[PDB]
This record gives sequence, C-alpha cells and structure tokens, in this order.
Amino acid sequence: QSLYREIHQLISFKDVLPDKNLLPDWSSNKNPCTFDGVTCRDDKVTSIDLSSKPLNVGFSAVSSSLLSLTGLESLFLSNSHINGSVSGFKCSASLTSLDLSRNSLSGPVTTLTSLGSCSGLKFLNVSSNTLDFPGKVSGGLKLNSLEVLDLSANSISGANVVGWVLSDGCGELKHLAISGNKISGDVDVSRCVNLEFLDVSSNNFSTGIPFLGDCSALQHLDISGNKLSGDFSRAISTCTELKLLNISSNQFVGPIPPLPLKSLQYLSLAENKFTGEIPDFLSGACDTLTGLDLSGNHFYGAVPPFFGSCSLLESLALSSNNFSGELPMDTLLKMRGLKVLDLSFNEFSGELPESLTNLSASLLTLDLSSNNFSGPILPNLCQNPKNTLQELYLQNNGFTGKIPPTLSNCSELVSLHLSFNYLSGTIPSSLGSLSKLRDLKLWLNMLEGEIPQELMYVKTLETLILDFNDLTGEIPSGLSNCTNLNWISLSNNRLTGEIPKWIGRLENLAILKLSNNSFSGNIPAELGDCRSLIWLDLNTNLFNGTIPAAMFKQSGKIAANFIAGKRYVYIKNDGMKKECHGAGNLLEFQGIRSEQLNRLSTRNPCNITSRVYGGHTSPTFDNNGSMMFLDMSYNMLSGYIPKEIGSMPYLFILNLGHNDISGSIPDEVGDLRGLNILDLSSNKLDGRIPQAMSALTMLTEIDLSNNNLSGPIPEMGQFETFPPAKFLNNPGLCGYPLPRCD
Ligand SMILES: *[C@@H]1O[C@H](CO)[C@@H](O[C@@H]2O[C@H](CO)[C@@H](O[C@@H]3O[C@H](CO)[C@@H](O)[C@H](O[C@H]4O[C@H](CO)[C@@H](O)[C@H](O)[C@@H]4O)[C@@H]3O)[C@H](O)[C@H]2NC(C)=O)[C@H](O)[C@H]1NC(C)=O
Ligand SMILES: *[C@@H]1O[C@H](CO)[C@@H](O[C@@H]2O[C@H](CO)[C@@H](O[C@@H]3O[C@H](CO)[C@@H](O)[C@H](O)[C@@H]3O)[C@H](O)[C@H]2NC(C)=O)[C@H](O)[C@H]1NC(C)=O
Ligand SMILES: *[C@@H]1O[C@H](CO)[C@@H](O[C@@H]2O[C@H](CO)[C@@H](O[C@@H]3O[C@H](CO)[C@@H](O)[C@H](O)[C@@H]3O)[C@H](O)[C@H]2NC(C)=O)[C@H](O)[C@H]1NC(C)=O
Ligand SMILES: *[C@@H]1O[C@H](CO)[C@@H](O[C@@H]2O[C@H](CO)[C@@H](O[C@@H]3O[C@H](CO)[C@@H](O)[C@H](O)[C@@H]3O)[C@H](O)[C@H]2NC(C)=O)[C@H](O)[C@H]1NC(C)=O
Ligand SMILES: *[C@@H]1O[C@H](CO[C@@H]2O[C@@H](C)[C@@H](O)[C@@H](O)[C@@H]2O)[C@@H](O[C@@H]2O[C@H](CO)[C@@H](O)[C@H](O)[C@H]2NC(C)=O)[C@H](O)[C@H]1NC(C)=O
Ligand SMILES: CC(C)[C@@H](C)[C@@H](O)[C@H](O)[C@@H](C)[C@H]1CC[C@H]2[C@@H]3COC(=O)[C@H]4C[C@H](O)[C@H](O)C[C@]4(C)[C@H]3CC[C@]12C
Ligand SMILES: *[C@@H]1O[C@H](CO)[C@@H](O[C@@H]2O[C@H](CO)[C@@H](O)[C@H](O)[C@H]2NC(C)=O)[C@H](O)[C@H]1NC(C)=O
Ligand SMILES: *[C@@H]1O[C@H](CO)[C@@H](O[C@@H]2O[C@H](CO)[C@@H](O)[C@H](O)[C@H]2NC(C)=O)[C@H](O)[C@H]1NC(C)=O
Ligand SMILES: *[C@@H]1O[C@H](CO)[C@@H](O[C@@H]2O[C@H](CO)[C@@H](O)[C@H](O)[C@H]2NC(C)=O)[C@H](O)[C@H]1NC(C)=O
Ligand SMILES: *[C@@H]1O[C@H](CO)[C@@H](O[C@@H]2O[C@H](CO)[C@@H](O)[C@H](O)[C@H]2NC(C)=O)[C@H](O)[C@H]1NC(C)=O
Ligand SMILES: *[C@@H]1O[C@H](CO)[C@@H](O)[C@H](O)[C@H]1NC(C)=O
Ligand SMILES: *[C@@H]1O[C@H](CO)[C@@H](O)[C@H](O)[C@H]1NC(C)=O
Repeated sequence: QSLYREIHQLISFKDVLPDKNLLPDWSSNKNPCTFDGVTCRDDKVTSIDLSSKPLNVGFSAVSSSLLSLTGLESLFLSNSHINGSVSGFKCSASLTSLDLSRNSLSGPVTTLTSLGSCSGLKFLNVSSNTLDFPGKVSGGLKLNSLEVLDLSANSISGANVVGWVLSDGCGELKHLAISGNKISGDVDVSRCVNLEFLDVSSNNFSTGIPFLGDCSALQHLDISGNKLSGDFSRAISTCTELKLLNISSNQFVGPIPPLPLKSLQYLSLAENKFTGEIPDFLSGACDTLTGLDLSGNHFYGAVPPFFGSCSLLESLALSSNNFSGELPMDTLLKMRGLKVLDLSFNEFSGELPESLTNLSASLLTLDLSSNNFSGPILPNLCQNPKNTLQELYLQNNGFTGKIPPTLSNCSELVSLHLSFNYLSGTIPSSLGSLSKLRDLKLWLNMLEGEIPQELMYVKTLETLILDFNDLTGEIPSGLSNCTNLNWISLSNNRLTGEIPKWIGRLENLAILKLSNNSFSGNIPAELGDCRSLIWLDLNTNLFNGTIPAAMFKQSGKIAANFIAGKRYVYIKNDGMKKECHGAGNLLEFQGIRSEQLNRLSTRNPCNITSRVYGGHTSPTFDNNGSMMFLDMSYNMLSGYIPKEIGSMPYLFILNLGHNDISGSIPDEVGDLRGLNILDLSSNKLDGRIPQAMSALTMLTEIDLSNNNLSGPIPEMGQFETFPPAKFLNNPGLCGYPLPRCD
C-alpha cells in the first residue's frame, strides 16, 4: 500500500470530477508529492489544498477518496463546489483539520456528528454552507475533541442550538464561531474553560446575555448584530483577559456600564440606544485601547480630556450622536497613533483650531462631516510634509471661504468631500496635483469660476459632483483623460457650451446629470458609445436638434458594477410647482444629513418636502443591462422619436416633456416592460397611442398631455387608472378617462 494506495486514492478522486482538467498534473504512475495542491513531508502526503477549484462533486466522493488517505493531516476544500451532505466513513486518525467552507453542504447540522470517526479532528470549518437545524433539538454535536469550530453563515434557525453544539462537552474548545445564522435562545459557554473566541454575532438572540462562567481565557467576544437588551456588564465582569468586545447593533440602552479594561484593545458599542456622556472611568483602558467605536447612539457632551493617555488609539469613531463643543484638539494631538478620526453627525461647533496640521501626518481618515462647525478650511492644512491623509470629509457644516489650494499637499488624498457648506471662490487648479484622488464632491456651495482644466492630470478620478454652485464656462476638454470616471453631475449651474463628443471615450461613465444649466447643441450620438451609462439627466437646458437613434446601441450589452455601493438620494419632482422641472434629481449623499436638504430651498423651487428617496446604490442587473434613467425635458428638441427608444428593457423612467418633438409615438414603447414613469407632454406628437402600450404593467405615472395626438386610448393596460389631466389638450384623443369617441 503506502504509495500504491496514495496514488490510486487521489486519481480515483480526480476520475470522478466532471472536469478532470481541473487536476491536470495529477496522473497515474507519478508521485503525488509533485502534484499541485499537494503537500508532502518525507515523501508522504500530509495535506491537500484544492480550494477555489470548482470540483463539483458530492462529499461522498471526498470521504472515500481523500479523507480515508492514511496519514493525511489536513484537507482544504474551501469554495470547491462540493455539495451533498456528510455521512459515516473511515477517517484516518491523522486528520486534524478539515475546511469545507463556502460550499453547498446541506442537511441537518446533525450530519456533522459522523465526523467523530476522525478521532484526531481538531479544526472544522463548515461556514458559508446550507446546513439547517432539525425542527427539534436532540442529543448533541458530539465532536467534543474540537479546538476550533466555525458553523457561521449556514441556514441554522433554532433555539439552544449552542447548547446542542456543546452538550456532550467543550473542554477542548478554544474558538467557536456561529455568526450569520438565525439562532436564538441561551449561550452557556461556562463549561468551555479554554474558550478564547466566541462569535455569536448576526444571529437572532433576543433573551439574555451569554453566560461565561469564570471567563478565565476569553479574549474575543462578539455578540453584535442581535436584538439584545440586558446587563452584559454583569456577564463580562469576571472576564479578565478580554481584548475585543463587540456588542454593536443591538437594543442596549442607558449609560455606559462598568467594564474590564485591564487587557482591552478593541471596544464597540455602536448602533444601540446608549445615553449619557463618555464616562471618565474608561481612562483605565488607554493603556491598551487600539480601537473605539461609540457611533450611532444618543450620547452627548464633548470628547473628555483623558483621551490623551490613549496613546495607542488607532481609530476613534464617535459619529451619529449629540456631541458638541469646539474640536477638542488639545487632546487629539497626544494621540501619536491615531489613524482614523470620525466625529461626523454631531454638533461640534466653532472653527478649526490651527494646530490640526500636525495630526495630518499620522491620520489616514478625517471625518468632521454633518456637524455645526463654521469658519475657513484651514489653508495651512497638510503643511507637515509626508501628509498621509487619505480621506477628508467636511461636508454639511458652516464652513465659509475659498477652497484652500494647500489641499494639493495631501498627496495621498483619495476622497475630498466639502459639499453642503458656504464655500465661495473657484475650484483650485492644484487639485489636479492630487494624483490619487478618486472622489471630488463640492456640491451646494457658492463656488464661482470654471471647472479646472488641470483635472486632466488625475488618471484615477471616478466621481465629480459639483451641483448647486455658480460654475460657469464650458465643459473642460481635459476630462476626456479621466477614463475611469463613472459619475459626473453638474446640475443647477450656469455652464454653457455643448456636451463634448468625447463623452463616449468614458466606457466607465454610469451617471451624467446636467440639469438646469445653459448647455446647448444637438445631443451627441457619441453617448451611444458609453458602455456603462445607466443614468442620463439633461432636463431644463437649451439643447436642440433631433434625437440620435445612435445613443441607444449599448442597450442589451451593459454591465453596471463600478457604480454599486454609494449612498445617494433621489428627489422625485412633484407635479405641483410648475416652476420645478425634471422627473427627479439623483444626488450623491455620503455623510450629509437628510434633515439639511431644506438648504436647497433657496436654490431649487421643487417642493422636496414630499419626496426624498435614498439608500445605497444597488443596480438591478449585472450582465444584460440597459439604461435605467433618461430625462431630457424642458429643452428645444424636435423631430421624431427614434423607434430605438424602446430598446432599453431595464428602463424605469423616461421624460421627454416640454420640447418640440413630433411624429407618432413609436409602437416600441410597449416593449419597455420596466417602465414606471413616462412623460411626453408639451410636444407636437401626432398619431395614436399605440395599443402596444397596454402591455406596460408597471406604469405608475404617465403624461401625454399637450400634443397633436389623436384617436382612442388603449382600453387595456393601465390607461384607465390615470386621470384625464394626463391626456388633456389632445383634440383627437377620446376614450376613458376622456369622453367616449363620439
Ligand atoms: C472559515 O472559512 C471562512 C472562508 O474562508 C473564513 O472566513 C474568511 O476569512 C478570511 C480571513 O481568514 C477573510 O478574508 C480577509 O478579509 C479582510 C478584508 O475583509 C482582510 O483583512 C484579509 O486580507 C489580508 O490578507 C491578505 C492575504 O491573506 C493580504 O493580501 C491583505 O493585505 C490582508 O492582510 C482577508 O482577505 C474573509 O473575508 C472571510 N470570509 C469569507 C471569505 O466569506 C473563516 O475565517 C474561516 N474560519 C476559521 C476559524 O479559520
Ligand atoms: C427571532 O426570535 C424571535 C423571538 O425570539 C422570533 O419571533 C417569534 O417567532 C415565532 C415563530 O414563528 C412567532 O410565533 C408565531 O406567532 C404568531 C402569533 O404572534 C402565530 O400566528 C403563530 O402560530 C406562531 O406561533 C412569534 O410570534 C414571534 N414573536 C415575536 C416576533 O415577538 C423570530 O421569528 C425569530 N426570527 C426572526 C427572523 O426574527
Ligand atoms: C463589530 O460588529 C460590527 C457589526 O456586527 C461589524 O460590522 C459588520 O461587518 C460585517 C462583516 O464582518 C458586515 O457584513 C456584511 O454586510 C453587508 C450588509 O451591509 C452584507 O451584504 C454582507 O452579507 C455582510 O454580512 C456588516 O455589514 C457590518 N455591520 C455594520 C453595522 O457595519 C464589525 O466588523 C465588527 N468589528 C469587529 C472588530 O469585530
Ligand atoms: C435653476 O437654478 C437657479 C439658480 O439656483 C434657480 O433660481 C433660484 O431658485 C430659487 C428656488 O426658488 C429661488 O429662491 C427663492 O427666492 C425667493 C425670492 O428670491 C424666495 O421667496 C424663496 O423662498 C426662495 O428662496 C431663487 O430666488 C432663484 N433666483 C434666481 C435669481 O435665479 C432656479 O429656480 C432653478 N430652476 C430649477 C427648475 O431648479
Ligand atoms: C441649434 O442651435 C444652434 C445654436 O444656436 C444658438 O443657440 C440656440 C440654442 C438658440 O438659442 C439660437 O438662437 C442660438 O443662436 C444653431 O446653430 C446656429 O447657431 C448660430 C449662432 O450660434 C446661428 O446664427 C445659426 O443660424 C444657427 N443655425 C444654423 C443652421 O446655422 C442650430 O441651427 C440649431 N438647430 C439645429 C437643428 O442644429
Ligand atoms: C443606480 C443607483 C445610483 C440608484 C439610483 C438605483 O439603484 C436606485 O435604487 C433605484 C433602482 C431608485 C431611485 C429612485 C427610486 C424611484 C423614485 O421615484 C418614483 O417616483 C418611484 C415611483 C414608484 O414608486 C416606482 O416604485 C418607481 C420610482 C420611479 C422609484 C424607484 C427605485 C428608484 C429608481
Ligand atoms: C450537486 O451538484 C450537481 C451539479 O453541480 C447536481 O448534479 C446535476 O444535476 C443537474 C440537474 O438537472 C443535471 O443537469 C446535471 O447534469 C448534474 N450534474 C452532473 C450529472 O454532473 C447534483 O444533483 C447536486 N446534488 C447533490 C445532492 O449532489
Ligand atoms: C443635544 O442636541 C440639542 C438639540 O437636540 C442641543 O441643544 C442646543 O444646543 C445649542 C448649542 O449651542 C444651544 O445653544 C441651544 O440652546 C440648545 N437648545 C436648547 C433648546 O436649549 C444640545 O446642544 C445637545 N446637547 C449637548 C449636551 O451637547
Ligand atoms: C507642499 O507645500 C509646500 C509649501 O507650499 C510646497 O513647496 C513648494 O513647492 C513648489 C512646487 O512648485 C516649489 O516650486 C517651491 O520651491 C516649494 N517651496 C519652496 C520654499 O521652494 C510643496 O511643493 C508642496 N508639496 C506638494 C503639493 O506635494
Ligand atoms: C490628457 O489628454 C490629452 C488629450 O486630450 C493628451 O494628449 C496626448 O498627448 C500625447 C503626447 O503627450 C499623445 O501621444 C496622445 O495621443 C494625446 N492624447 C491622448 C488621449 O493620450 C494628454 O497627454 C493627456 N494627459 C495629460 C497628463 O494631460
Ligand atoms: C451652530 O452654529 C451657529 C452659528 O453658525 C450657532 O448659532 C449655533 O448655536 C451653533 N450650535 C448648534 C447646536 O447649531
Ligand atoms: C409642499 O409641501 C408641503 C409640506 O406640508 C405641502 O403641504 C404642500 O402642499 C406642498 N406644496 C406643493 C405646491 O406641492
């Protein structure tokens, strides 16, 4: 046996794969110690790693072939497209680690009890599978030799499952993760005297806090992501060695209870309902504290002063509370090690004390957004050379004055967010010297001047958001270089010129919003060479010419992906203030408060109060793909609607109102089976509403008023839902909701 067995066992596995090419250098009459994925010691196989290879075989193929291999010590099959479920099998006494994570194992978690045939198994990872819990609890896992067990991200829903895992003993257990399930009930790890790591986060625990007993070895405790309301302080009081405590995203209330700080490195109480003010007793942790997160509560007060002793604190998150007072920098500068600072969403007032520039060479993220500050953006900022700052967020404050050009000295800057302020002046050209910047956001300020040509010197830029400023001039040609741009927005400015034809060279452009400006010219067919475009808002401009049929070629071959994951707001235009134009205004909204959109009142006649949608971007498709949004109302368009208009299936919205468009509504509009909004009012359209539109099943708003249209209204579909107003000022038109055809 020995070799003969080793090779015949491995090739038998290979020979059951559906794609034997996945193990190309495995072969007969050749030593396995030369195989990719194999590890050998002294010419004997000791480990097999076939992770991230789509083997597409059942576990039964693994147990008989690989797990029975004599002398095998570890098997790694993570993300290897193994399905089926565990059953009994001869398991060599040498196997100590099995990793079956990110696979499709199924069935009750009681299947795992048969892994007890591996007398030496100490590390089991079956996370990110689909194991469920038998409706009823019974027996135990009965793998009481394990030191490490990860059951996370399965489909386990039940009560006292934790009790089940540990029923028959846990003396040896050192690491237990069960996050990402729907487990509820009680957690009693008091008999697991060696437990050092407990992750019961993102579960369905809503009763009591886990019982930890002596807690004489616990170093990592993560109970975040539940609905826990209780007295965790009592439960963790005896925990002498705790290094990390994450209780975020729960239902905890009240002031900060006492804690064991003698070894605490990370502490998060975020996303609860704690009240009060940072107690002084927390100073005892500054000897060891590396990360603090108090964000998302109801705390108040000012950054207490003892934080100077927190020399080790690498990150301070205090956002979304009721903190106040000038920047307590008298303390911050003592934080030699601080690298992330986040005071956003408080009421820290006053100006920026000039001594900030020192901390700009140790920090990597500075977030003062959505506060009450006022005063100039310190020009001397980033004077201390070797400025490592990567992100600057000062939006939604009371900051006034010119945009400092010194900001070009933060050579490592990747995101600059100064929106929602009262910043006057021009946009510094030195920002072009920010060779790594990806996000420039300065909308709703008082920024005069033209858009710097020097932005061509930024080969990384991705987003350029400058709405609601006093910008003037034309679109700088230099942006043809920013190949990676995916989100340009210049609305509510006084820009002029024409949409440059080189707009098509940006194969990453997903969003282009240019409303309430003084642009002009025929719309460019080149926009049809934008393979990422899903959002094109051109309303309230002076464009003219007819509509290029060629701007709809990419429909069907779009893949929107670069765009997903950014906080936004969509403001639906109410059909009330005729002074307000467009379907709606989509706007980036990272770090700004929804409660400050009223600042637009003096800049926009739209009654925003009614409609404000938001969230984080989540494109609907991935391949396939087509434009989702398309607004061009309140321009000087004319000619006939190209029948290519109806080639965008994922299209939600379509506004072509208040123009000079004629011809007959193409019968392709009925093909837009995702259409929720359709505006074509105030035009010169003739013909009949194509009965093909009766196939539109998702129309929530339609408007065809003020045209030369004639004939019947489709009695099928949704046209009977809509009111006469949406069909008025069309003499020939008849049919309910209009009068019957005489
Ligand atoms: C059970 O298996 C699962 C699935 O493998 C496993 O969960 C995964 O753990 C890894 C780390 O072990 C996670 O990936 C890490 O994630 C963060 C960013 O999210 C990074 O810190 C890590 O990158 C570091 O390491 C890289 C090389 O190793 C470096 O290039 C890099 O600079 C960083 O230093 C790393 O990517 C992963 O997200 C999870 N979850 C998944 C994949 O769903 C789990 O740990 C296993 N359990 C046990 C007990 O081993
Ligand atoms: C997370 O845990 C909570 C409580 O720990 C679970 O909520 C409870 O779920 C049960 C099981 O479905 C509900 O029972 C059902 O209730 C109604 C009457 O309320 C009745 O029609 C059914 O016969 C059934 O017994 C129970 O009401 C519910 N209790 C609550 C919400 O207070 C919850 O389901 C768990 N999972 C999730 C995903 O939240
Ligand atoms: C402390 O606890 C918090 C809350 O549990 C941890 O933040 C959480 O981090 C996880 C990944 O570890 C995030 O999960 C992912 O989230 C998205 C939803 O946005 C989802 O698509 C994925 O399925 C995935 O689960 C989770 O969002 C995030 N939660 C929050 C509120 O930010 C944090 O990492 C913990 N820190 C430590 C040091 O333990
Ligand atoms: C296109 O952009 C321009 C410039 O932002 C908008 O003009 C300005 O619009 C706002 C919104 O209504 C006006 O503010 C209002 O002013 C009056 C008195 O001035 C006051 O009673 C209201 O409470 C409100 O503050 C602003 O005056 C107005 N002025 C000028 C001179 O342009 C325009 O409305 C935008 N159009 C669209 C459709 O968004
Ligand atoms: C589209 O408009 C351009 C530009 O005209 C100017 O801007 C318009 C929005 C409108 O306000 C006009 O009164 C402006 O003059 C037209 O191109 C020429 O524009 C020049 C002035 O720049 C004018 O002397 C010419 O007569 C215009 N037209 C021609 C054929 O020479 C353009 O014609 C307009 N229409 C189309 C279909 O392109
Ligand atoms: C790509 C991303 C940057 C992001 C914009 C999208 O990913 C976003 O999520 C989408 C799919 C959102 C934004 C605005 C929302 C519309 C609100 O404006 C209405 O008036 C209603 C009317 C009606 O309620 C119907 O549901 C549709 C519609 C147009 C809403 C639909 C979903 C939205 C379209
Ligand atoms: C495990 O996964 C495989 C696919 O990876 C499943 O087998 C396939 O089942 C479909 C059903 O139509 C067939 O068309 C495929 O040809 C099958 N694959 C083959 C024969 O290689 C299998 O059913 C899954 N389930 C289990 C329990 O293993
Ligand atoms: C908590 O937020 C409240 C508002 O909800 C703040 O109240 C105002 O704070 C300013 C600060 O300059 C005072 O001038 C106002 O007088 C306060 N309002 C009232 C009605 O008195 C408050 O500052 C925050 N609380 C703390 C403790 O910082
Ligand atoms: C950081 O700021 C300093 C001071 O403003 C800059 O130093 C000057 O840089 C310019 C660049 O053209 C040189 O011509 C000057 O000679 C420099 N100073 C002196 C005294 O000669 C420095 O360039 C900035 N660094 C950046 C933006 O990376
Ligand atoms: C920015 O774009 C311009 C064109 O708009 C680039 O001009 C290039 O010049 C080089 C020689 O320096 C030529 O080989 C290229 O053909 C030109 N065009 C392109 C698209 O590369 C300019 O180099 C670009 N770069 C910067 C830093 O401005
Ligand atoms: C915010 O700043 C303004 C002046 O800009 C001041 O009147 C106000 O009291 C400050 N505090 C709050 C909580 O808004
Ligand atoms: C604007 O919003 C207010 C909020 O109360 C609403 O009552 C009012 O009718 C709206 N006005 C228009 C013109 O839409």
